[PDB]
Amino acid sequence: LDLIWLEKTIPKSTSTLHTNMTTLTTNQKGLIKLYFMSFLINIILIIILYSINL
Amino acid sequence: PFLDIQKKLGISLDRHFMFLSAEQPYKNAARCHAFEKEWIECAHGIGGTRAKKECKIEFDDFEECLLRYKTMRRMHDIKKQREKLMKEGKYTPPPHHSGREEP
Amino acid sequence: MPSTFFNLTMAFSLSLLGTLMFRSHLMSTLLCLEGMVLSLFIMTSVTSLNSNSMSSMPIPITILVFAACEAAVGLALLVKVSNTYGTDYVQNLNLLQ
Amino acid sequence: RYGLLAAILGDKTTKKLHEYSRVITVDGNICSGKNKLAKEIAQQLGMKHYPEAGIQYSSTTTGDGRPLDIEFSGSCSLEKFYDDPKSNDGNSYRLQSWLYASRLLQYADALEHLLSTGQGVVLERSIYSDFVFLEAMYNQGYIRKQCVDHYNEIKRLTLPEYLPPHAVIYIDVPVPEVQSRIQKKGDPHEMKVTSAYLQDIENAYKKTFLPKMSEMCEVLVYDSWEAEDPTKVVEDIEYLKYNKGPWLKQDDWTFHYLRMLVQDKTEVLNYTTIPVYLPEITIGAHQGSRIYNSFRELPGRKYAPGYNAEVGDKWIWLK
Amino acid sequence: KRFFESYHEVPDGTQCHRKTYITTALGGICGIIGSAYSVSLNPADSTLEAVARVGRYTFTAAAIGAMFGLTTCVSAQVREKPDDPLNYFIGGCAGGLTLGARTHSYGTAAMGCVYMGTAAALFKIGKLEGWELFPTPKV
Amino acid sequence: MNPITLAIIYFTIFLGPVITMSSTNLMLMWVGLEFSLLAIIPMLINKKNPRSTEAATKYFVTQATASMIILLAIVLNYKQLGTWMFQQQTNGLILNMTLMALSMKLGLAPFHFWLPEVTQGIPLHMGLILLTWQKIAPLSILIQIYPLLNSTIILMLAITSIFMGAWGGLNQTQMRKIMAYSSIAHMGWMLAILPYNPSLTLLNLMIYIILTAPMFMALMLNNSMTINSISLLWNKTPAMLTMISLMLLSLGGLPPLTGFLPKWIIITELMKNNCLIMATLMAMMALLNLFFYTRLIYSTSLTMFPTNNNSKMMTHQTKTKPNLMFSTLAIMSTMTLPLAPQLI
Amino acid sequence: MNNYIFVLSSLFLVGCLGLALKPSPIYGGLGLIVSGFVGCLMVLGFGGSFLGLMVFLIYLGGMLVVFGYTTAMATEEYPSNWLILGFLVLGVIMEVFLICVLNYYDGDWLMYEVDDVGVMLEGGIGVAAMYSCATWMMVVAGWSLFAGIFIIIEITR
Amino acid sequence: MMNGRPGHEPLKFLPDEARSLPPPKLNDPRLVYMGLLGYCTGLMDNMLRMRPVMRAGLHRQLLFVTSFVFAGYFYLKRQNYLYAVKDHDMFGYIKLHPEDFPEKEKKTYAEILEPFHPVR
Ligand SMILES: CCCCCCCCCCCCCCCCCC(=O)OC[C@H](COP(=O)(O)OCCN)OC(=O)CCCCCCCCCCCCCCCCC
Ligand SMILES: Nc1ncnc2c1ncn2[C@@H]1O[C@H](COP(=O)(O)OP(=O)(O)O)[C@@H](O)[C@H]1O
Repeated sequence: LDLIWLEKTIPKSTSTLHTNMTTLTTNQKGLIKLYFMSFLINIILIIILYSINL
Repeated sequence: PFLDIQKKLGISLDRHFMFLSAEQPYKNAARCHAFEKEWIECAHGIGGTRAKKECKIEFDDFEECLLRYKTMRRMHDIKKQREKLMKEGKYTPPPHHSGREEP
Repeated sequence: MPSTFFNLTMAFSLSLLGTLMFRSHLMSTLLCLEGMVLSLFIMTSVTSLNSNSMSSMPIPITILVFAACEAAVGLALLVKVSNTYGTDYVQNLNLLQ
Repeated sequence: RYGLLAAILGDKTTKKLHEYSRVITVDGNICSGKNKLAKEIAQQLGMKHYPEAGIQYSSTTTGDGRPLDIEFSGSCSLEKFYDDPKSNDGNSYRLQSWLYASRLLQYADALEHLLSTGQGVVLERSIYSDFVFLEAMYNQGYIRKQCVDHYNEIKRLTLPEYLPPHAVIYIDVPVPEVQSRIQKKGDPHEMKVTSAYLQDIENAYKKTFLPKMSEMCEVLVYDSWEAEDPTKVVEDIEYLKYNKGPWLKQDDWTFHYLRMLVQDKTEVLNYTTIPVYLPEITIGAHQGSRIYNSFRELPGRKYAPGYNAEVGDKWIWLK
Repeated sequence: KRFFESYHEVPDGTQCHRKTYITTALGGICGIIGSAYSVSLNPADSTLEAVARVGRYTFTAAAIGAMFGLTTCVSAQVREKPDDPLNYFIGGCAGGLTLGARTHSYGTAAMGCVYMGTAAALFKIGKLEGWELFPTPKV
Repeated sequence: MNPITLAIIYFTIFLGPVITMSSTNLMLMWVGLEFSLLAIIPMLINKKNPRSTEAATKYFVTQATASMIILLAIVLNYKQLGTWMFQQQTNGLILNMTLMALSMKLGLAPFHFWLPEVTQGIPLHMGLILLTWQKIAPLSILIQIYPLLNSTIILMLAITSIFMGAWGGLNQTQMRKIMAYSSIAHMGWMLAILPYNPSLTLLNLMIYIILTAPMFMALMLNNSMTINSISLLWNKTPAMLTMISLMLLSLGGLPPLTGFLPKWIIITELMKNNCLIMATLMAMMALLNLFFYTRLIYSTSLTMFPTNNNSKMMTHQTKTKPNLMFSTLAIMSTMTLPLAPQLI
Repeated sequence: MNNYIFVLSSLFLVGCLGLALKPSPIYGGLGLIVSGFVGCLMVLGFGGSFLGLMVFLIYLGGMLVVFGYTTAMATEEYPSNWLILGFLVLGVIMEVFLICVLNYYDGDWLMYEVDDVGVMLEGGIGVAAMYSCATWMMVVAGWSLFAGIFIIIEITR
Repeated sequence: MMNGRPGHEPLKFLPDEARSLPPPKLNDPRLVYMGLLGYCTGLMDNMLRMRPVMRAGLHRQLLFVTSFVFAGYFYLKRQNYLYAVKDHDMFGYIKLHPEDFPEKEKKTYAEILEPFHPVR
């Protein structure tokens, strides 16, 4: 319960949750086309966020 | 604005021409000059939060001088139904359409 | 203008969709970018003209003068790129990863 | 100080250059008599003759100028280089890396004198002619492949910024000659230099260095006999035409930035300290901290020049 | 939009069908958006491969949506308690588990259960206590 | 650079934000934005290294399309109100465009991809200008129009930025990009309070400027774009190790230092306005930012990384000094907290 | 004619559609050049002679030419315009369908209002206001051009 | 916020109305802090530039301790005004719109009956 279970649950898990989240968000091609379309997606969603909450 | 170096210096390089009722060249009055005045001498001394509810008559009108959409609408209706009356052969353009005209 | 200002506006959005999705040559973006400035110039001139707002005609042109230089800078970057990579192709622009 | 302000108001390297003002290096084998030719060429055109770069050349350069203790100067021994080749501690690579840093300081000090005074500079061997020692060392068991890569990386990062030698006077004396020349000035260490290593030095001179700088700069080679005759060699230098080379485009507004670089020694060798951790180069934190606390405590060094009272500086309370 | 809102209008634990449908849609919508960002950046190799990823993300998200909706609604009826935040936690608990499965990982199910459920529970509390999100400036 | 050109450019890079701020006719605000775009591009490619041309060509396209979108908003307004400036009546979509566009020029949230990459290919110096004297302009335009913008979007871009900035930073090891990521984050807090109390945006900016400007002139004193490079700070220049430590922990919100005030009063203002949902999540991941700040602390100060023998050579030579600004902006930044009441 | 404008507007969208599908960059040159022609005419429909000829004079042959100019000098290495034409034709028709949607629900208001008895009414008197009562737009445009000469030489070097 | 107030001085530092407020005592702890804040800046500079920390730039030390302090009096003089405007503004409104800020009667505890939770 000390060491592994109380270190894998609270202290270590929070370590992993983030580590993994940075790995996906920061693995970027660096190509402009990809990045830009993401700008496209954003414009679309924000257009909607206004639209539906008109 | 963020840094009013203009009012302070007294210069007016950017304010003289912000609205349609500003001085137009050769005093050729703009369109909707009958309203924007009425809608900005109203909202002067009254902040926006209260230039948005009580001074709504003058914007609802100025929103119609310019856009002029209610007119478009009314007229369009007149057009459509007139089509229906012509459809029932009820209506025909008066000689006004083809008649002696004023000077 | 009620529907003649919707064509121009959608022209700007169709030009918007263009600049945002690249494909090979960079020139096509720049060129597209310019398609917007034309649509903005046309719309600004159109409303100024039917509002008889002559005090504002200066703007339709200021828009073009600043847009022209803007494009000048854009093309010099483009020439700089096909001097360093022999092509304007965007894929090449992936060193900053 | 030298800066745009000074440059804006005169202080242009353009107005301070003359025919005799060039960067001339003379490179040879371990004993090419280049030391002698150098002094003379210098005496001929009044060129400031810079001595070959040394372990403590930087210490002579900075502050008091008294020679530093070996560990303060990076713990490099040319002496140990020779008696213990392929040493476990790698003193030979550390010797070479410090040597490259020393000539980087010397070349930069030379360029600063050239653009400020206007006088030319003879620098003997240069950063441009340092690689031959490493090429021969890797050809031998002296240095391993990565060690080579680390030097090449430092060379690629720092050498391109500095303008090339105008001309590169060169001497040649076949390996037998140098070995014999070694015997004349006897030194146990210098003496035990495997010929093949001397073979590799000159080779890297002839095969790679000599042609490489021949396009960018005026390479004039002089056999030993032409040498020992500074007059003739000097004559030939005064004869060559300084045309081909990157120096042609150095307008005043371009020199200013180069000057401001050499004017800043801390930058000249900024990339010489790049954090690439090859084992020989690494100070190590505990040893490095001690060497620092000890180098920084030497009189006149504990505070910036002009502010340390030990050596007799005064007016500190108003500086 | 009058649609999604409906979820809240009828008392919780009642009309689970509509709850599950609405919850499934939201998840699915998020799936599409998520896949989109996932395809725009970190693109695929072939159009089909990416269409698949859209599907994968959409379904997984739709699933987490469904089980959340279903579990919370049912947990309510069975427990005969419509405003017990725990309901939602059980639901979020389940939702995480679906995510865990679709990712084939017990561990994810762990974090998924706790983190996801907690979040959903907080939503219930939020609604119960009238917490305001993205509020207008009233200073 | 022919010193004349240097003047023209620098004047434009400086007339650019100033026209934006001073004018009220939006058009004149747009060209202020346009001049900043034109002036910055020449400096960005000064080395003209292959990385640089990439940087500028991205910065320019991202900046240009956003500039065109901002102009479209002004053009649309002109037809919904004859005025050349946003008013209470402005159609909501008109303002949202301006938020997205201006959030691209400032690089907030889902448009945060260009900044980290341009911050990576430009020099440390031009990095500062690209991060701090180019944020003043767009923010001015937003702060002026705050009464009218949407509380929902701003908050979403705010929260997103905080997260993206934090998460991005954790992985990065290049300093230029660690700073780019921090700026995204701080920029997020700033835009969170804009709808509620613009005056605090101007504090969360100045403090960011008084924190980042010393931090970068520190990175360049030794021109280290690597943490490994900044870690050998102890050998190259030992004194800056103390303040580099406090300024970076100040950039994150730790309580004794000046950096807490911006986060503290933004949280106080958001709770005053009832966003105790939003404020809480922001503060929490704000704590992620300090983790990567302290990881750098570890490498540079609390632990001494091994150095290179060739470094002893750089010690010998007199170190060109750091400008005075470093000190005055390091202290006013690391410890002004006892004087917070008058700052706000 | 009738809907003298809507038609043109439609052509403007069509041209920009082309540019959006990134036709080959010198096939895209025309795309702008031709819409630029279209927009030149449009403004000339609302009485904007000067502003209209100003574009035709500046964006048309000045900006756009120079564009293709560089378009050939650089980036002339091109291997699908037909494929583009496919989408162009379909999208064009889709554009029509969208309008057909307005047919389902929702020109007498083109020129809008004018001052019929007048002189000093012509557009183009306004643009000259850069010198009288709007002399700040003129100065900032001038600074941009002066900046451009210095900036580009610095970009090009 | 406070901008847009009637009479606002569009670009002025501290309107003369701030004359009415008391001047900041030169030894106000804050100005004294700014002084120390300054001395430290000076000392820090000496340190980063590798000079005897305290015994050097005794002229600069003065410029610093005396620049920061100078700045303080004139800043605090203003921030003090800004806060003072805030009350003028706040208190006034409480009155001009009295009904919205009504005086309340608080029943003596005798009357009020807060419930008692026993600890036991
Ligand atoms: C609010 C309180 C917050 C916490 C206050 C206490 C902690 C302050 C922050 C410390 C952060 C850095 C910690 C690690 C620093 C490591 C420094 C080091 O390793 O030593 C080398 C360094 C430089 O050496 P150098 O000065 O060049 O040597 C001269 C030789 N003749 O040696 C030096 O740099 C020496 C000079 C360091 C600067 C002086 C620090 C003294 C301690 C400051 C205490 C402030 C107390 C404030 C109390 C507030 C109460 C409200
Ligand atoms: N980069 C280097 N690496 C190793 N040894 C070097 C390097 N540069 C110079 N040396 C050594 O310095 C010694 C003295 O060179 P030099 O001054 O030419 O000899 P002399 O003074 O007899 O003419 C040579 O034996 C040579 O091996």
